[PDB]
Amino acid sequence: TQACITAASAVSGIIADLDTTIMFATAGTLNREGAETFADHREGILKTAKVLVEDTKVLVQNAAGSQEKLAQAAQSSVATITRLADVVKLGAASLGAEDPETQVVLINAVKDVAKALGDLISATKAAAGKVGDDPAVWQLKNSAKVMVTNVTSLLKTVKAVEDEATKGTRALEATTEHIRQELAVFCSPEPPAKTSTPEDFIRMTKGITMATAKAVAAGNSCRQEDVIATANLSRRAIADMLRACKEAAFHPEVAPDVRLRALHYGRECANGYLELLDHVLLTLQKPNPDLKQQLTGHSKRVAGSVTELIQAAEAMK
Repeated sequence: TQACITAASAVSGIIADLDTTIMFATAGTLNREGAETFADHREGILKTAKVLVEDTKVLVQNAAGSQEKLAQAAQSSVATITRLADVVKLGAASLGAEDPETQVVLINAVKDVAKALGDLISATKAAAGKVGDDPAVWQLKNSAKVMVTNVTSLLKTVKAVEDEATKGTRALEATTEHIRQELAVFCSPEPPAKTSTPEDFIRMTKGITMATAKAVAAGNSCRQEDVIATANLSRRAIADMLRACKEAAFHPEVAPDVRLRALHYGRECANGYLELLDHVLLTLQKPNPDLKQQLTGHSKRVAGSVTELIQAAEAMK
């Protein structure tokens, strides 16, 4: 009973503290710390949320029994919700001040958990030493279920957040695999489907310059939608370059040395591009000025291959 009253005051303070964070986020002022992303926080949030499910069962189990044991269950649960509140706050800030709507969704979800705990501890108080039949025992069982509805709703929100935060990343990863398959085909001993002209090869090679620019921009913006657009453009641009390269190089009128050079630098170009994309993926995970600046170097290395490719093309005609 005493622990329940002290627990209600503590939960009230926790909720009030989450309201403070909501206000920061609402004003567009809840900034990310350094180059943290949600990924830095998600594990601690999920782990702590699950301990809270154990704490729910313990509350229910201990309402009948010792005053001391009920007291212990209340105290334990409040420690857990305190931590959950604090880690969700830090996770919401990691989404960045440019995403205030999602920040507020996340904080509100844990605020809802806090309130449901307040109710649950209140129901355990109401049921303190009541017997099976008592309406208070029913009400405790019902409160504990609503508690878990709120906790699992938080966990579902956390999944939606992380899925939204990685939609481009996962698209970009799929693209690096598509490029690898394209390059394996390019390097294979089978001939191309047809021959093509040095001019077609040059135009497709020039497409790389554009796709490279797009990737560099996405790595600097860290906008998951730009990463998606980068994924799509990159897949097409590299596929097109490798196709035209091999089709142009295998044309009967091309000397074996000029072919050798074109094939060699087509691979060089694809690999340089994959290294740029791999850096974009690294940058997305720690989006600081440093990693973002390194995108330029990768782009130059790709550009160097583009130059070779274009000169190889010129030598074909």
